[PDB]
Amino acid sequence: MKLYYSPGACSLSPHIALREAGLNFELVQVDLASKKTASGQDYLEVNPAGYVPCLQLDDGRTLTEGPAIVQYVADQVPGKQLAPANGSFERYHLQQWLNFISSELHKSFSPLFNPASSDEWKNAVRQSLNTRLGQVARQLEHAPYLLGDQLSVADIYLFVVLGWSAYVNIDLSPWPSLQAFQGRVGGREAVQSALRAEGL
Amino acid sequence: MKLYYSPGACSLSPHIALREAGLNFELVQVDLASKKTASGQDYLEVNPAGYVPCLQLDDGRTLTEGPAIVQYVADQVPGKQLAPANGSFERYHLQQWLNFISSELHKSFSPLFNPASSDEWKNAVRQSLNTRLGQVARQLEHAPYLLGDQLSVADIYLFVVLGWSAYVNIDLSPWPSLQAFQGRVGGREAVQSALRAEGL
Ligand SMILES: N[C@@H](CCC(=O)N[C@@H](CS)C(=O)NCC(=O)O)C(=O)O
Ligand SMILES: N[C@@H](CCC(=O)N[C@@H](CS)C(=O)NCC(=O)O)C(=O)O
Ligand SMILES: O=C(O)/C(O)=C/C=C/C(=O)c1ccccc1
Ligand SMILES: O=C(O)/C(O)=C/C=C/C(=O)c1ccccc1
Repeated sequence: MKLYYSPGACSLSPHIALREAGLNFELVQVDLASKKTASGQDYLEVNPAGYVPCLQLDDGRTLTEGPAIVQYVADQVPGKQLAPANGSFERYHLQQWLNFISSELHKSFSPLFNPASSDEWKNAVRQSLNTRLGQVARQLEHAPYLLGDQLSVADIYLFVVLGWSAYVNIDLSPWPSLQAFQGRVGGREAVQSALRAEGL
Repeated sequence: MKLYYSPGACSLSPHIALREAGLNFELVQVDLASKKTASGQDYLEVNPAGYVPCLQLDDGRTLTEGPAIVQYVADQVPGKQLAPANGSFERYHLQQWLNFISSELHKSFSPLFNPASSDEWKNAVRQSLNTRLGQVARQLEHAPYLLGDQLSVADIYLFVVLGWSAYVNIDLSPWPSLQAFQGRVGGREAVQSALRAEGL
């Protein structure tokens, strides 16, 4: 099993998930520019859209999109309880949060990283983010994790996205529950092992 | 079961899925400007983020995010095969496609429907879409649907987002396989019933 990744990128979410699952896998780094792997192979042969993550199975079969990948990972080690059982209502609730993180958080961070983007663009996105962060913050007043008392792959994804705040000049202090969350997920061994393996 | 919708918005996706599934439900229109439902209820009481779709279950529980909703819907009628079975590889592959449509397609249409979006934002997004729609056109070149020969809720979601192109002046002429896909899906009785039901 292979995870195509780039240090600090959103591929850190499946990376943390794999560790939390206690699975073994190979990291393959990708040059996000020439779209070539560390071993000099063409990545657009693996993922046509040219982004990370991509999970490749022993099979040769592949999966892209974080929310899909992290669900595949969790379902390999149900004992770890990293996602609700499929067919339970809480699994749809997991998927809801995964899509929220991806479409409402992650995609809003994207143009803040972009040097080309105007200041009128960035400021509109920053206002939307503040609002969406407020919503996530309120959720994390109810319980230490997005779905309650057990860590799920949705918390892992959220931890990764929130960790980008430092690079786009977002202070998380206005939301005590988001800082409490960061701290709580930040100090897990699997998470640390993942940051270490990525040089962070 | 209630579906909160706005005519022609992304909620048309669960709408079509519900009809494909043959399920009983009540459409509840939402004024996206004033954020009031048809009954005059404050819609933020229902979805804290303020957007459609939202699925309200018989028992009062709610689900947001298109990709979560359409999976719940499909899982209600497994005989109809609107999604591959949970735990199968092809179900992760559906979630990949659903997250792709949401984060890579839908979210890039969003600024185009905005008057207050700068022409810089719009030009960038149109370019992202040109590339991303190319990837989907290639996917739909030698197979009728996203997952192969079987229509799924991913195809329904794609069909709805593609339908937005006329309203924001996106020409799909460079992608004949996408127009072919539109005619393949748009010709289904549940799709045409939903269009009619939304007053379109
Ligand atoms: N929709 C994709 C987005 C993946 C994505 O935005 N990956 C970024 C890193 S966080 C990337 O590889 N860079 C963008 C690119 O070069 O295309 C997903 O959720 O997996
Ligand atoms: N992340 C949400 C996005 C939903 C969404 O962007 N809905 C739009 C219509 S397509 C909407 O209700 N408009 C936003 C608003 O009215 O403020 C999802 O995938 O369901
Ligand atoms: O969301 C995007 O468009 C995107 O490419 C995000 C990438 C983020 C990073 O690679 C990254 C690396 C180190 C630290 C923070 C962020
Ligand atoms: O993508 C969005 O965030 C968004 O607000 C999409 C809106 C879709 C529509 O309401 C719509 C309605 C009729 C025709 C085309 C589009």
